[PDB]
Amino acid sequence: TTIVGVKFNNGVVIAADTRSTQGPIVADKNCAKLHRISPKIWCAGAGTAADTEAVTQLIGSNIELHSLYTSREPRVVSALQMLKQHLFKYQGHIGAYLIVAGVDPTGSHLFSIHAHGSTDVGYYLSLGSGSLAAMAVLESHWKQDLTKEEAIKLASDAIQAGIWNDLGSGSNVDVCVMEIGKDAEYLRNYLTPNVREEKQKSYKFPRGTTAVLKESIVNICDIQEE
Amino acid sequence: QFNPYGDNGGTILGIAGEDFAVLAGDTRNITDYSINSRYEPKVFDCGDNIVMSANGFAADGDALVKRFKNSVKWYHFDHNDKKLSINSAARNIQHLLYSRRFFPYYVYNIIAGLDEDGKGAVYSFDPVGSYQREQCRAGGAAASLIMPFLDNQVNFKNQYEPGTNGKVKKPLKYLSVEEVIKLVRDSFTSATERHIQVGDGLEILIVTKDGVRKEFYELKRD
Amino acid sequence: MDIILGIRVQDSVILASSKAVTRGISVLKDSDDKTRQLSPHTLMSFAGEAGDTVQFAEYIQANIQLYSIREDYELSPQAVSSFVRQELAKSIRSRRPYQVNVLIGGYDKKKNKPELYQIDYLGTKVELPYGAHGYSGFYTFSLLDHHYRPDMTTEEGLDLLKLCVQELEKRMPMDFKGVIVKIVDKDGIRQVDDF
Amino acid sequence: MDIILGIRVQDSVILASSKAVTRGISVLKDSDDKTRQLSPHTLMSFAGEAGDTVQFAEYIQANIQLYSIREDYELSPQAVSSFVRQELAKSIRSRRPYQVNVLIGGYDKKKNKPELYQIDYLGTKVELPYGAHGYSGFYTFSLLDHHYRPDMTTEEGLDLLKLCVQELEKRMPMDFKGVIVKIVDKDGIRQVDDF
Amino acid sequence: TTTLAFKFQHGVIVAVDSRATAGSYISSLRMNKVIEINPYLLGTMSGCAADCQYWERLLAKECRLYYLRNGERISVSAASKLLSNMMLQYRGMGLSMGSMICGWDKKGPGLYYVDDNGTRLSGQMFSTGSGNTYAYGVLDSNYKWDLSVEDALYLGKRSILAAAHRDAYSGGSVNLYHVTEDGWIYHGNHDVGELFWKVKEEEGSFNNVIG
Amino acid sequence: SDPSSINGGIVVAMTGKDCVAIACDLRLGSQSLGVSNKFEKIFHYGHVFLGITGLATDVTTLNEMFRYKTNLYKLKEERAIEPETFTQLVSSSLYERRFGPYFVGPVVAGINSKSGKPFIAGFDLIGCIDEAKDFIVSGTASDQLFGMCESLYEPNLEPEDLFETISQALLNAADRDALSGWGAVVYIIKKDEVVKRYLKMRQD
Amino acid sequence: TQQPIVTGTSVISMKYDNGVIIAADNLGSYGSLLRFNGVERLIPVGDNTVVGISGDISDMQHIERLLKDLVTENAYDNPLADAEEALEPSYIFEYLATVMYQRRSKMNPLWNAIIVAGVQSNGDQFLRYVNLLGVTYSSPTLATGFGAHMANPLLRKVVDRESDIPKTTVQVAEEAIVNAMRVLYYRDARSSRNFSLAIIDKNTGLTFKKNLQVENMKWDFAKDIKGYGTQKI
Amino acid sequence: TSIMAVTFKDGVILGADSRTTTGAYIANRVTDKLTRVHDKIWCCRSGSAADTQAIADIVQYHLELYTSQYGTPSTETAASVFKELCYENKDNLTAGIIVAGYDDKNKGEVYTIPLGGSVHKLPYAIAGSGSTFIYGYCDKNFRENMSKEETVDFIKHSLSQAIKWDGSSGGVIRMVVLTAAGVERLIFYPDEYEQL
Amino acid sequence: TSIMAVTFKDGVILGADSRTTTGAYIANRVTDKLTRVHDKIWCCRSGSAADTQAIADIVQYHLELYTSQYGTPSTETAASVFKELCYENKDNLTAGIIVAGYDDKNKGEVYTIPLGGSVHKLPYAIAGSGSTFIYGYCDKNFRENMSKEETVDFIKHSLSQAIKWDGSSGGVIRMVVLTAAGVERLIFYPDEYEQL
Ligand SMILES: *[C@@](C)(CO)[C@](*)(O)[C@H](Cc1ccccc1)NC(=O)[C@H](Cc1c[nH]c2ccccc12)NC(=O)[C@@H](C)NC(=O)CN1CCOCC1
Ligand SMILES: *[C@@](C)(CO)[C@](*)(O)[C@H](Cc1ccccc1)NC(=O)[C@H](Cc1c[nH]c2ccccc12)NC(=O)[C@@H](C)NC(=O)CN1CCOCC1
Ligand SMILES: [Mg+2]
Ligand SMILES: [Mg+2]
Ligand SMILES: [Mg+2]
Ligand SMILES: [Mg+2]
Repeated sequence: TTIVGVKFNNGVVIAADTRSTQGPIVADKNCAKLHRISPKIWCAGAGTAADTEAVTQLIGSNIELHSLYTSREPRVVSALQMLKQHLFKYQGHIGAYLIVAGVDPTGSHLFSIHAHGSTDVGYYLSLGSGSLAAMAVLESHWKQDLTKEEAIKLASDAIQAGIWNDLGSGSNVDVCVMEIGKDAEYLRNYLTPNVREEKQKSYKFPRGTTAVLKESIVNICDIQEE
Repeated sequence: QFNPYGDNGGTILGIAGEDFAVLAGDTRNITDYSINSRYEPKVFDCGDNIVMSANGFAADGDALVKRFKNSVKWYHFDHNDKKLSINSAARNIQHLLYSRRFFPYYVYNIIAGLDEDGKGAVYSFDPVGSYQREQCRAGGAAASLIMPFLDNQVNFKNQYEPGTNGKVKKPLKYLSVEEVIKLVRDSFTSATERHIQVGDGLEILIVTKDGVRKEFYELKRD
Repeated sequence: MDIILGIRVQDSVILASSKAVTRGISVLKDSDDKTRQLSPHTLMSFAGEAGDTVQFAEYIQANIQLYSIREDYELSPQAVSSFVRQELAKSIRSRRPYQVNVLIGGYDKKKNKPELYQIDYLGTKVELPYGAHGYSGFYTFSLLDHHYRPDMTTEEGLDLLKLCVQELEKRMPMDFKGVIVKIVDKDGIRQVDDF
Repeated sequence: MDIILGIRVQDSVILASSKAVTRGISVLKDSDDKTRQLSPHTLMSFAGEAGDTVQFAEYIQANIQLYSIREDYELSPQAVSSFVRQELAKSIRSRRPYQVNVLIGGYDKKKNKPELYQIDYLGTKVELPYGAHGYSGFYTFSLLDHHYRPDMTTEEGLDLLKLCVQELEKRMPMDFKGVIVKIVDKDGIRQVDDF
Repeated sequence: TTTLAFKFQHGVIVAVDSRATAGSYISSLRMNKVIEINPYLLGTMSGCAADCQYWERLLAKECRLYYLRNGERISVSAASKLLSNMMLQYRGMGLSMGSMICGWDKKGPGLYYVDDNGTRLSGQMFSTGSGNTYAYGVLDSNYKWDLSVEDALYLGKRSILAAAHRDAYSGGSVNLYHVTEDGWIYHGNHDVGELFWKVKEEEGSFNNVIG
Repeated sequence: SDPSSINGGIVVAMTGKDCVAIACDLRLGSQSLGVSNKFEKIFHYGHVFLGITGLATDVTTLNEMFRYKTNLYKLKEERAIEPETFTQLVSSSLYERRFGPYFVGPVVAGINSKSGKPFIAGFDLIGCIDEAKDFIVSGTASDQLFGMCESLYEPNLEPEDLFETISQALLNAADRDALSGWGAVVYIIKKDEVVKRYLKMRQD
Repeated sequence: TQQPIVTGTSVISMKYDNGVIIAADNLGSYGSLLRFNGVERLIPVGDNTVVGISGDISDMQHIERLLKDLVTENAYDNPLADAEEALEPSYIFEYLATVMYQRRSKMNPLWNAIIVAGVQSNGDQFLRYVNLLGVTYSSPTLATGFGAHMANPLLRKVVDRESDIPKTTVQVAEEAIVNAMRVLYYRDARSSRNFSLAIIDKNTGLTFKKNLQVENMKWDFAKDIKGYGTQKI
Repeated sequence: TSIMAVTFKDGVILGADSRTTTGAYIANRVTDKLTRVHDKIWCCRSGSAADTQAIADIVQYHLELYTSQYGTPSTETAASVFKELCYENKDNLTAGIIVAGYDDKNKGEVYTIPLGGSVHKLPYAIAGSGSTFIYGYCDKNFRENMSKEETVDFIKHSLSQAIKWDGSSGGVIRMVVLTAAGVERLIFYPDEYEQL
Repeated sequence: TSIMAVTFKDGVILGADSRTTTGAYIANRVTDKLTRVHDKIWCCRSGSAADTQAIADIVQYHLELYTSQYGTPSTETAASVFKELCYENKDNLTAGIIVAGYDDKNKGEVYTIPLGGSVHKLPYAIAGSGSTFIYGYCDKNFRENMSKEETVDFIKHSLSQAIKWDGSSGGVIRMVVLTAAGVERLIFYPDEYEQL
C-alpha cells in the first residue's frame, strides 16, 4: 500500500491507493483503505489488512459510545490515544500502521501511528510500501499555507507516485477531505488511471460445452404447509 | 551472508503454430517492490531462425543467452556454416544448463522456431537442464496464471461439443498467427492485472520461414 | 501404533487392526487388541502415539456408555462419529493435543445400513466404503479400488481383507504381527478368531 | 542393509544374511544376497549404507582375486581380514568414509580350522566363535552364549542358527524377509537352499 | 511419478506416467519418462528430471560406444552397472534419480533397478516414484509368468492408472512399451482421464467414484 | 506441514446478471494421498452460500459453527440472514481467533432477497473482507483460478452462460493443481431457484 | 563472502536530449558513523564516460584502479587511443559487468552497485546499471540504494518513457537531479549535504562539478510542531 | 538520537535533535523528543519510541494525580516514577530517559535513567546513540553555574557535533529552558549550527 | 585502544595509549602501539594484535627491500603496501591501521586504513575503540599548521579524554615526532594527563 496525509489552510486531507495483495498476487483491485472512525475522523491503514479494519472498527465503536456519554463531538487525540494504547498492549502483533486525521472543536489534526504504539505529528505524512515514493513528492512540493485544492492535488500526486513506482501499490486513488466547519467529503475513486483495456476476444462458451453427470434442485425454502 | 541469486521477475510465453512459432515476454525488470526498467528486452533473436528467453535471475539469464549465441557462432565455424536445427539447439542448451548442476543458472528457459519439416516448434527447459518439446508453455512469475488458460484455449481441454454432453470432445483445429497473438495479448493483459511483477510492455517475436518479426504492445505501468 | 483397516460391505462393517506393540527395539506384545466397543452396534479402532490412544478411546467409550445409560438409547454411528470428531478438533488446539487416529465402524439399526467413518487426529472426518490410517492406505487402496463392490457379502469382504493384509505383509518393512479382525452387523460385534 | 550373523563350529563357518532391500517405504527386493566370495574358501557378508556396501565388497573381491592370480595361491582368512581392516581404517579418516560393516568367514586349509572375523566400518577387527553387526547381536548373543560349543557339528550349528533367526523374527520390529545361509568348510562354499 | 516394469514369459513390460511437478503446481501434463537407449534397451525416469535425462542419455553414449568397440550389443547387466558407477562418482552431491534398465540380451529378458545411491538390483518386477506403492498392489495380486502379451500390457497400464488416481504427483497419461527379442515395441500414449472412465465401465472397478 | 495445503481444495465464485455462481472441487487428501472424492466444500444457510477451502477439520468446524449462529440469528430476528450481514459475521468470527486462527479461505455467495442484488465476498484466514464485483477465488490453485477468471470472465452473463464460464475456470485450474480435482460441483443461484450440477472431470 | 564496511549511499542519474547526468554525495559512512566527508564516488573515464559507484568503498577504490589501468592498457599500441579506438561507455560497462558476475560466481563479490553514464561515438546516450550479483539493466532514469526508492519517482515524472528524452533539456534535467539530491538529504540517514555532479553532453562534452551543496531547504515549519500527540507547549 | 540536559545558575536546559529513523530511512525529521510530564518537569527520550511514549504518558498521569492530592512534585519524585516503571519492566522495555526539572527550593536538577532502570543524579547528562561522540567535548567544556547564554551555546555546540557524526541524529536542535521566569522553547536550524 | 596521528607545520606526530586487554583483564599496561616500518614512516595499530603485528612485519620487510632497490619510499607507498595486505586478506583479518610519515618533499602525511582495507589521506586521523569519544573534541580543536608544542598538547588532551571514557584504553601516552630534525619519542604519565 501507499497512504498519505496532508494538512492545509482550514483542514486536512488523506488519500490511499486501492490494491490488496497475497504475496505477489493481487487479491482485490479496488480495495477501500480509507476507514471511518467517526464522521469527521478518518484513518487510513497499511500492513495487516484485517488488523487495520478491526482496530479501526473497535476504536470507532468506543469513540461513538464516548461521544454519546460526554455529549461532545469526538476528538482525534482521543482516537489516537485509544489506538496507541491498544496497539502497545499487543506489542506489534497487531500489524496496523495508520495515518489518523480529522477535525474537531479543537481544530484540524494529522497523526501517524505504528504497530508497536508510537505516534508522530506532522503537516504531511506517508505510510506503507510506497511511502518513500510518496514522501519524495511531498518533500518536493509541500509548502506552508496550502489551499484545499492544492492539498488534494499534492495528496493524489503522492499516491500516484506510489501506484506507478511501487509494486505493492496500484489501481485507483481514494481521498477524504476534512475541512473545519464542514462535513467530511469521502471521494471514493477520485482518480481512475488504471482501467483494463478491451480484451481481443470473447471467451463466452457454447451452451453444452461442459460435461455434466447429475442435476438436482436445491431446496433453500423452509418446510412448507399442508 | 552473501546470496548469489536474485529475482528479476518477468513472465514469458511460447506458442507453436502449424507453420510458425511465437515467443513473447514482458519488458519489466524488478527487484523486490521497485522497478528497475520498464523496457528491458528479454526475448532475443539468437540466429538461425531461433528465438530464446531465459526468465528468472537476469544475470544468469543474460549469461546463458550470451553463451548459447556463442554456441551458435562456434557451431557455424566447426561444421561448415550448417544451420543449427531447433532440436539440436535444445540438446545443446541442456548441456549448458547441466554444466552448472551444482550451482545452477536460476532461469526458466524457452526457445522457439521451426523444426526440419517446417512446422512450429517450442522447447521448454527447467533450471538444471530437463527439456521437452511442446505446443504451448508459459514460464516465469505468472506461469501458473497463464498455463491453464492455454490448456483451455489452445488445446481445448475440458471443452466438448454441445448436444453430445461430454461424449464427444471439441476437435483440435489449428490456430493462425493472428489468433495466437490475440491469446498472447489477453494472457499478458490478464497476468498484468493480477501479478505485480508483470506490466509496462509486451514484446513478441514471431518466427516463420521468412524470418523473425517483432511486435510491441503497451501494458499497464502500475 | 501402526496399521488399522476398515471396510463397509452390504450388511456389515469389518475392522482389521495390527497386534504388535513396540517399545524401544523390542516387540513387547503380539496379541494387542487396538479397539474399544463404544456401544453394542458401534466399534472404534485406533492408532497413534503411545498411551494417548487407549486413554482417548476409553474416554470416548465412557462418554458414549454414559449417554446410553442416561437416555436408554443407542446413538447412531453418525452421531458418535461427530462427537469423536469434535473432541479431536477441540484437542488439536490444546496445550498438548491427543495424537490419535480412529476408524469408527457401526451398524445403524434405524436405517439398516453399515457405516464406516475415518477420523484423523486433527478432527478430519470422512464417511467411506473402505478406509485406513497412516501408511496403510498407500499399499491397500489400489486393491480396494479394484475389487470393492457395495453388494459384497461378509465372506467376500474378509477375502478382500486377507488380500490387503498379504500385500502389507509383502511390501511393508514393518512386522506388525498380523491383525485382529472384528465384524459389526445387525446382530452386534463379533471377533473372527481364525485369520 | 540390516541383519548379518556368523557362527564358527567344529569344521565350518556359517553365515546368515537377510534378504530384504528397502527404498523409501517400499521393500524393493526380498531375495538379495548380501555376500561376496573373496576366494574359494573365504566368504564375506556385509551390511551398511546403501550402495557403499556392494561397491566396497566388490572392490575387496577384486583385490583378493588379483592377489590369487598373481601368486597362484589363496590368502589365509587372517590375511584377508587384515587387508579388509586396513582398507576400512584408511577409509574412516577419508573425505567421505565407506559406511560398511562386514563378517569374514573362511576355512584355513593350512591349519585345517574354520575362522570367523568381525570388522566394523571404523576398522575394528575381532576374531570370534560367533558374531553379528548392528542390533542383531542384542537379540541373538544370549542364545549363542548359552547353546554354543566349539565341538558342534554343521547340522547343530544350523539348528542354533534357526533359533537365532526365530528370536529375531519374534522380537525385532523389522521385517527382514528371512535369511540366506551359506556354509564355508574344507570343500569350499555352498548355499543352504532350504531354510 | 509412477513407473513400473516386469519380466514375463514373452519378455518385459514397461509402463510410466507422464506428470511433472514443481511443488504443488503441475508443470507438465505430458513428459516422456522412457528413453530408447537402443532397439533392445529402455530406461525409466523418476526423481530429478534433469538428472534422469542427462545421465541416461550419457549412458546411451557409453552403451553405443560399447557396440562400436566390441561389435556387439551391451548386456542389460553391464549397462545398469555403468549407470550405477556414474552415480557413485557424484556420491552425496545431491543427485536424485531412480531408474529401471529394461531390455533383452543373450541371457533372455533383463531388468535392473538403479538409483542415486548406487543401488543396483536384478529382479522380476520393480516400481519407482511417489506412486510405486499403489502400482505394487495391483501388480502383486495379478502378476503371473504365464501372462499373455495382451493381458500383460493391460496389467502395467492398469497399475499406473491405480497410482495416477490416488497419488497427487502422478498422472497425465500412460506410456506403454513391450520388450521382445526382436527389440522394444511402443504401445502408445493413453490419457488417464479417458482411460479411467473406460476402465471403470468395462472392469467395474472404482465403484466409489461417480461417473 | 503448511495447514492450508495438507488437504487441498479450491473454491470459486462469480457474479452474473441477476444471478451468482459458486463452485468447488470434491477432493480431500492427506498430502499426496487422495482420501475422499465426495468432500463438498460449499454449504448454505438459508439462501446464503458459503464455500470454505483449507484445513478440512476447520472447514467442517466452521460450517457447524455458522449453522449454529445462523439458526440463532433466524430465531431472534424472525428472518433469514442476508449475504452482506453474513459476510460481517464471518469476518467477526475469524478475527476473534486472530492469534490462533482457522486455516481457511472462505467465500460467500448469494442474492439479497430484498434488493435482488447479487453478492460475493472472500476472506483471508483472519477475516479481512474482499468484496469483489466480478469474482472471488480460494484454495491451493488460487493462482490458477485468478488467471482463468481474469481472462474468461465478462460482466452481466446469463445463468446458463455463467455456468460454462465458472465450470471451465475451475476445471482447467484444477487440472494444473495436484491437490485439487477428483470431481467438482457448481451451484447456479437465482433469486428463487438454485441448481446444483456435478461436473465430469479427470480423476487423477 | 564478506560484509561491507565503509560505504557510499545513493547514486542517481538520468538521460536528457543531448546526453546524460549523474550525481552522488561525498560521504563515506562507517555503519551509523559519518566517518569520511571528502569521498569522490563519481569517477571519469576519458572525456566521454563517468562511472558512479555506491556500496563498499574499498571495493570502489579497487574498481577505480581497474578503470585507470583499463585506460593505460587501451593506449598500448593504439595510435587512435584519443580518437576512433578510444574507450566507449559500452566497453567500460561490459568490462565491469563481466567482472561483477565472475566475482559473484566465485562467491566473492564486489559489494557495489554501479551506474555507467556516458555518450557513445555516434552521439547516443549510454546509461546502464550493474551490481554485486552481476544483474544489469538500462532505463531513462537509474538510481542505486535509496535513490531507487525516492529519486526515480521524481526523475520519472520528467522522463517517464523513451519518447520524453528529446523533450528534456539539460537545465530541466539538472534541476530534477539537484532536487532529488535535496530530497535524499532530507530522508536518507546515511547521506550528506555535499555532493558531486557530472554532465556528459554530446556537444559541450564532460562537465564535472565538485563541492556542490544542497540549498533552499525547508525547515521553518519545524518550530510549530510540538509533542507527539497531546502536548501543546 | 542525541539528547542532553544541563543545569546552570538560573535553572536547567534540555536539548535534543529531531531525527527518527527506521533503519536508514528517516521516518520523521522534525520529531519533538522534549516531552513534558509536568509544568516544569520535562524529559528527553531515547530507545523504543513506543516504550518511551507509553512510559512518559503513564508518568504524566501519576504526577497529575500526585499534584491533585499532594501539590507540586519534586524532580526527584518524577525520576522515581520513571525509574519504577523502567526497572520493574526492564525485560520488556528499551528506554533510556533523562529527567530534568526546576523547583524554587532545589533549583535545576538532572536525573538520567539508562536501560537497566538505575537512577543517577548529575550536573548534566547526555544520552542517545549520538552521545558517544561528545563525551570528550562535553567533559572538557562543561562548567557549573554557567549563564543561560553560555549553557545554550554549550548544548548547541555539543549536539552540533553529535549530529555531525551520528547518522541516527539530525534535523533541528530543540531546547527547553526551565527557570523561575517560566518555560522557554528554543529552536536552531541546520544553517545556524552546522557552521559552528 | 586509542590511537591518532596529526600533521603540523614541521611534520607529523603519532600518539597512542599503552593498554592491551583480554576481555576485562589488562594483559599489558605498557604496550608500545607506535611501530616503525621505516626510518621516518611509522604506524599506529588497532584490532587483532596478532594480525597487526604480522602485517607491520611484512610491510617492514617490503619497505626494507624497496629501499635496497629504489631508495627511500614515500609515505603513500607504505600506505599502499598496508592496504594491499588489509584489502586482499580482509576475510581473515581484523586490523585498523593509521600510517604516518615524513618526507622533505611531501612533508608530513597521514593515511588511515580501516577494517575493509580502504585508504584515506587526511590532515589528522583517529582510531581504536576510544576514538569514538573524541570525534567531537578533535574536530573542534584541530587546526592546520600548528606548532609542535600545540600539536603535542592537542594529542595529549585528546587521548586524555579517550582514556578517561574508554576502559579498553589507558596507561601512558606514547608519542613519536617525525620531522626533518629526526625522530623524537615522547611519553606522558597518568599524573600529568589525568589532571588536564
Ligand atoms: C500494501 C498493499 C502493502 O502490501 C498495503 O499496505 C496493504 C494495506 C491494506 C489495507 C487495507 C486493505 C487492503 C490492504 N496491505 C496488504 O494488502 C496486506 C499485505 C500483508 C499481508 N501480510 C502482511 C503482513 C505484514 C504487513 C503486510 C502484510 N494484505 C493482507 O494483510 C491480507 C491480504 N491478508 C493476508 O494476506 C493474510 N496473511 C496473513 C498471514 O498468513 C498469510 C496470509
Ligand atoms: C514424479 C512426478 C515425482 O514428482 C516423477 O518422479 C517425475 C519424474 C520425471 C522424470 C523425467 C521427466 C519428468 C518427470 N519427477 C518430477 O516431475 C520432478 C519432481 C521434483 C521436483 N523437484 C524435485 C526435486 C528432487 C526430486 C524430484 C523433484 N520435477 C522436476 O524435476 C521439475 C523441476 N522438472 C520439471 O518440471 C521439468 N520441466 C521441464 C520443462 O518443462 C516443464 C517441466
Ligand atoms: Mg506500481
Ligand atoms: Mg566390530
Ligand atoms: Mg493423481
Ligand atoms: Mg581507562
